[PDB]
Amino acid sequence: ILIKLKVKGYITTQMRRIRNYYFSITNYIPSTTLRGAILAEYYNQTGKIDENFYVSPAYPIKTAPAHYFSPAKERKGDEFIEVKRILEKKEKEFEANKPIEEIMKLEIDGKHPKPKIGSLITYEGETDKENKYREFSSKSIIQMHVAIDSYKGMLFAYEYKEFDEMWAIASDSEVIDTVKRIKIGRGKNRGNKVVDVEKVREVSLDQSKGLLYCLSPCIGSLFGKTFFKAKYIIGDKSIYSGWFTVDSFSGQKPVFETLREGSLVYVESFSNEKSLMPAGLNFMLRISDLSSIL
Amino acid sequence: SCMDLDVITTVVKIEGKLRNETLLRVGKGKTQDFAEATDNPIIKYRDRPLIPGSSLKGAFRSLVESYTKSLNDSKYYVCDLDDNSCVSCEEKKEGRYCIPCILFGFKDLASRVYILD
Amino acid sequence: QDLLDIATRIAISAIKPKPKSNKPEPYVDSSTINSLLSFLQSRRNVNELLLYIMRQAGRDEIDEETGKLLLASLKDRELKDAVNLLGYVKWVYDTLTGLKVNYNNVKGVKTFKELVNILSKV
Amino acid sequence: MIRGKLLLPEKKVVFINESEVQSLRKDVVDALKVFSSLACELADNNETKATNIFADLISMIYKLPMLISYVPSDKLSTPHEYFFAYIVFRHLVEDSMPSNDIAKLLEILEEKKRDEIKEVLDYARTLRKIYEKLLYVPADTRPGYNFTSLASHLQLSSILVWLLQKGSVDLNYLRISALLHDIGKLFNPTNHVSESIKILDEVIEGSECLKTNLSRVKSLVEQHHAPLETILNDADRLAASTDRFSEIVKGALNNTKIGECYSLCYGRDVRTKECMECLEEYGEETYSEESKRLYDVISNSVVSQKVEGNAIGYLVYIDFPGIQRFITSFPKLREMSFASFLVDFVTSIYSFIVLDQAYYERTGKKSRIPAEALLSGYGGHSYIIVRSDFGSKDEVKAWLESVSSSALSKLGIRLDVKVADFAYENYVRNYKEVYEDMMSKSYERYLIRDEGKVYSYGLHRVCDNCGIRPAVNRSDDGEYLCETCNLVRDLSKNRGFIAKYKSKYTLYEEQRIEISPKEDIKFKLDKNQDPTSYAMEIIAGYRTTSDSRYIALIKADGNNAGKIFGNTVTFSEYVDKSFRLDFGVKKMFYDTLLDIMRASSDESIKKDLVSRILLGVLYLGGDDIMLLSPSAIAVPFAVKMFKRSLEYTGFTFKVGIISVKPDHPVQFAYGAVNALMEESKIHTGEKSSIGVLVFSSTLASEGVVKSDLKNYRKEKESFLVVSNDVDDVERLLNLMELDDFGKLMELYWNPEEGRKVIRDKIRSLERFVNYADTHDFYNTLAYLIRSKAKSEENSLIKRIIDLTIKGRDDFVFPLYDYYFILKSIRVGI
Repeated sequence: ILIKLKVKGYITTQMRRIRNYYFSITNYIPSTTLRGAILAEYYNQTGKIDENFYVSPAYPIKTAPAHYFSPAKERKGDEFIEVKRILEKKEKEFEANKPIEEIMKLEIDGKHPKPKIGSLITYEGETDKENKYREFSSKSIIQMHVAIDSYKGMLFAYEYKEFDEMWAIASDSEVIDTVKRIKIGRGKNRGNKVVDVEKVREVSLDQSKGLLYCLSPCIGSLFGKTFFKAKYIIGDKSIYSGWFTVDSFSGQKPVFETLREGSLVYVESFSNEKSLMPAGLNFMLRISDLSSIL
Repeated sequence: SCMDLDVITTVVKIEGKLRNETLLRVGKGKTQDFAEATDNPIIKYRDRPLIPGSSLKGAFRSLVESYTKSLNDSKYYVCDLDDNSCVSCEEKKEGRYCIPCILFGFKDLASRVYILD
Repeated sequence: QDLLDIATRIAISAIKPKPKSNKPEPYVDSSTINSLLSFLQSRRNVNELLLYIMRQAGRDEIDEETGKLLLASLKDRELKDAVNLLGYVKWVYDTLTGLKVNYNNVKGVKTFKELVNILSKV
Repeated sequence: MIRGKLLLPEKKVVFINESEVQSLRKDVVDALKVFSSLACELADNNETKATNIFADLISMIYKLPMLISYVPSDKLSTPHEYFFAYIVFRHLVEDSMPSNDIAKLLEILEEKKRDEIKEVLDYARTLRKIYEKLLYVPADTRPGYNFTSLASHLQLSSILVWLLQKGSVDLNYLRISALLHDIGKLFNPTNHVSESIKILDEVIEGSECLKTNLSRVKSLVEQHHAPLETILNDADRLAASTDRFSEIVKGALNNTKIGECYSLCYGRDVRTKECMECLEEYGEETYSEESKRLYDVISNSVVSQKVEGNAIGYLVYIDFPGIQRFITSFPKLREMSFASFLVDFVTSIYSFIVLDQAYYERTGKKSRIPAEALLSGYGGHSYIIVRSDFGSKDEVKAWLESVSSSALSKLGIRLDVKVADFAYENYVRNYKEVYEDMMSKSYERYLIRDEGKVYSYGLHRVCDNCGIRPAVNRSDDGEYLCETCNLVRDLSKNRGFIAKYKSKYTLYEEQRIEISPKEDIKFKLDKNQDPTSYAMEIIAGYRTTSDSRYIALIKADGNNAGKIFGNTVTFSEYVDKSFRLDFGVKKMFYDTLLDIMRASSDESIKKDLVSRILLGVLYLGGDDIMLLSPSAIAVPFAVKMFKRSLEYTGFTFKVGIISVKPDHPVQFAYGAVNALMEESKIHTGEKSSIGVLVFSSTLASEGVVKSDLKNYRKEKESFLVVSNDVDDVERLLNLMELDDFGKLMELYWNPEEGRKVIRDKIRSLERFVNYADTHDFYNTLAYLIRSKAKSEENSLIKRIIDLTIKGRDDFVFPLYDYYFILKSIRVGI
């Protein structure tokens, strides 16, 4: 199921507390934060919360994290290209005994590109088989505040981010039906401008064996709980600081490093354990190209 | 020290009526500036002839300067209006003072006697 | 912008040299436009300002063509836009006088941006 | 007797004064004697140890910047000093330095601190003179072959000597012989052999201990003449032929335009006398013209020869795949400075030590990696060569990666090793192909596997995660210390910025002048206060705690360097260009310091300012420049430094300058200033660019900079040029009477009058910018023209407006730029 967020306002994101300041880190909005906001709205409306809810991280509309096979033609530019139906043209021979070092040959032409896995990329145009793309840059501001009882005693600062329409995939539930606007950010009761959630057409994506684009920061296994095994993993390491309930005591702030978002992993088998989509991770999917947003 | 405007000890207000003896002609700063009258008209506040406060202040200052120079005293002097090196009073070791500067002020010191319209 | 264009057209009309003059003086004097602005400020009435500029034109103290253009422009304007237009006219006239720009240079410039292009080049 | 050097990319030929080089020959011989005596002193009546030490010192002669810092320091503070100490004392010890620990390695390097460093630094001035001379003299006086200087050719000669050497043939003797041969070629191309013989004789007459060894070297060089059949001369000749690489190109022969000396000076045979006689025959102007023509043809000429045999050597690229997270891990200035130093050290010196140990044990303690094998290794990127005796290049890469991972498994620092074939037996590949191979063998970085762990997000709070391990360690200030940050703080407690403060820098010139920050900084602090805590304030310029003053960040980078190095004819040309860039950058910084020193004001003020500037240096050299000078002197410093950038290095520089409050976080300021520097790039690229942006009451970040530039700055009607030519800023400073350092320092040391003077100078421009903020572009321009119109003659306002308006093509006018340039100095006091 697809959702739409007509944000068009200044909101915050992952903060890096420094002394007493706060700084923007992720140019996008992480699934955990969204899920927390959407569940807080449910709690406000009713209070009965459910942990079976999963929502993909939202990204600016018509944008997507970058993967390895979507590099930038310039070593310092922001213009990205890739082949139509690349993953079908890629993969495939993964069934065959084809050397991976030969598989990841990006020298389609002279002056071969350099990729930046996990960056916000905006679709641009057709341009025959090689689709035009552009890196996404957002607007940020600084909001500093004073502390009084008439007379200053301390100081604080914040960094807000400007976003256009936002899109994300969630779980089919009445929660989104009964929730319309969600306070999002570090300061939920101070600093929000405008927020809303729009339901749109249902989305049916298939998760099965084969090369899959890990939208969320996937993790192969945790605490020995094996989720899936991958032939070859292409991406980057990430650090996860989120929330998950294990029913009984405790169940907050579990820190476990993971794969960076947009990493390419060739998984050939899964497991039937407690899926980590509600924990905001493991939102892989099979796509023909980045045009899967359509 | 003649810059005692910070501490106000006494204030006196002089209220009276000025009656011209001869044909008083207003300053008419409206030089070749007709508003609702023939030729060059005298200035007026809402069709009411008004003696400019600046004109009275200038005449009074000229009279005071003439008096001070007639005093012919070392302790009291008058400095030129265009001069920027003048000072109101000098506390050098008994000092010099400027009577017009004391009364109507200078660049270095504001006035002490306000004149209304 | 558009008011700027109107004002610069007025200014280039007013920069026409006054004939049979000992000195190469503009037809319209700075004191005249200053009086226009001051009269508009004191007398908050567009019709009275129109009468003032008409009288000044009849007094041979401002250009007949410039007076015609001013009357046409301010024929049906409010006060808030009128004062802004007069201020812009004052600005552009002062710029022309200070820069020593002759009429033959500006000639018939219609857009303020072209005028500032000329000033930047010159 | 005429020799001229071809410069690039300006394509200018400069001839070398023969008197100057003939005068410096005496200093060269004196330095050689000094180094021989020092090697004898260190060897303690030993021959092998003395041989190794003398070889290392002679290599240091040809590589001064990589072994001697821009400003010599009696305290080990730069990676170059550590590298020099290591290459010196590695032969002194009979036991290998343990590379498994980095803290112990640094402790050992600090312990190996003797007066040898001071003795070398005493003659470092003459060493710098000789290095400059070698950098400014072409390797081959033949026109068209003069585009490569002597330093690059000499380094390639030493590299080829170490590589092509094989069998029981002595290598240290061969190295010294080749280096002396090249020095003789410098001093006398016609009789380089005889000049080398004279040099050897003078050195032997100098050194008392090394008598039999050097006599044997001289006899081997002499008796084994070039026409005579001998292994040493064969190896040396083949190495030189591979180094030149240009004689295998028939373009110069087919290009017979002049047709007078191509038959005699050029051909199979070489005679320097014929070339010199021809040079007068046609004259240098014509010589320079024909050299330019030949170089253009060669650059337009493409050849492809591949030796079917193996590759005798490999080039190893060491870089950091991801520095943003590591840099952002440090919020304080001292921690960030130590982190930058540690990153550079790990990239260059640690890798060199690991490879040196591997090679030394590979042979069985027989040979050792020459000190000159380290080409790059400042700023993070490092090019290191290896001999094709370790075996598989991928095997070497895996070994280095495993060693690095074992050493830095806790610092979060992982090095990406890139190895490509360096040269063949009868062919050395150009830099473009090598870089192509490097970039091709880059997918291997992107392959990773799954690992489960816990690392505290930044260094804050006590998370829960997996509870088997203990929580985040408590801190002396409370709870703000992660284990990795705790270890880095422990490492930096002894060495780092505090070491720089407790040092004594000396400027060796016509009058040696020393700088002691412990005695030069005027920051009155109680003995119970910690200078490292107030390091940012000290660099800012707080003369007392009750002081308000901004601090500026200066970051510089070359323009279009990657493609420039891609379009390089030969590897020697690339090495020469890199050496020229680095040495010119250091020369510019040193000359700016000298200009500050000569200010005709009180010596205390200039000493304090120089001390603060030196302390506010993160890393300088090559394409990476970082500076934290005080705001009151920053912009004029940058202008004076980069006015002659093309003259010194020949590379245009994009420079971004910001000015944040001392309490501002350092990593985010670094990111923002990097973004500003990248944005302030001249599209033409023929001129340097300086961007100034003051953060008065707003924090700085890369995103904020991007948003502000996208909002206010534009390409049609803008007041924020950002990409500002240096000469424009120079003219602005001259108009404001701020170019002179004496006036700047007079304003700086006395804020009582300084604030008033700068406010008087800046009030009119501030009013103009205010009205700019009031209305739109057209209205602002109208008001600017009005202000210009109503300005009396010989006033400053008319001059400022004319400078702003005139010379601007589009409706783009530097007004915010000039305002911020003035505001930097305004807030500096």
